[PDB]
Amino acid sequence: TPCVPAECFDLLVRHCVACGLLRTPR
Repeated sequence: TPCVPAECFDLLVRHCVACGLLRTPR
């Protein structure tokens, strides 16, 4: 039961966060 396509697991904060945390990926 990990994060979700919406939020990705970041190492900085060690948890799920809005994948990218920015507008438009690349």
